[PDB]
Amino acid sequence: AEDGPQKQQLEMPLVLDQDLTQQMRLRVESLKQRGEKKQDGEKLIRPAESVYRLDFIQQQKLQFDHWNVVLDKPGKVTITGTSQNWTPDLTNLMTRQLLDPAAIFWRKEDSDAMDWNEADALEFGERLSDLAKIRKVMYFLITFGEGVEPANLKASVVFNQL
Ligand SMILES: [Zn+2]
Ligand SMILES: [Zn+2]
Ligand SMILES: [Zn+2]
Ligand SMILES: [Zn+2]
Ligand SMILES: [Zn+2]
Ligand SMILES: [Zn+2]
Repeated sequence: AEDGPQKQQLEMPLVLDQDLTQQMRLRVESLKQRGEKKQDGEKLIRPAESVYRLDFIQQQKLQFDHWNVVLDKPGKVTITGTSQNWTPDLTNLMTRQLLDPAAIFWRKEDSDAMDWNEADALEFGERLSDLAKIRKVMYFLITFGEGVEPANLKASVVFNQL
């Protein structure tokens, strides 16, 4: 197997889930509004976090090839996955449903080139292939570091068709 471009691939984007990202925003507010307290080991979405959705156009015969994450302005972003068992409509996201490691990308003031934590990013990347089989859709929580926003990001995953 001599790697190259001739191989067939599938790029699947991480679309911003505004409805779901909003649902979690209320939740945090509701609890302040009602001076109420959150469940045990519950994950409350933060202002710097937004929920993203990844739709697996294919589930079988997948091999993680590489992440395709680009920031158009100097900053940092963390892509953390959620359990393929987490039912966003039925239950509140629990801290234990956040996957590890998270894939972290960044760009600096003098570079137009992205750098990241290769190891962890690959670990995470590898898992995605087997997660595609649990269910057709998957969600992630993307934490935008200071200076960046959803407008500045283009995230996707490239898989090799087997
Ligand atoms: Zn949605
Ligand atoms: Zn408690
Ligand atoms: Zn490649
Ligand atoms: Zn390759
Ligand atoms: Zn690890
Ligand atoms: Zn690590």
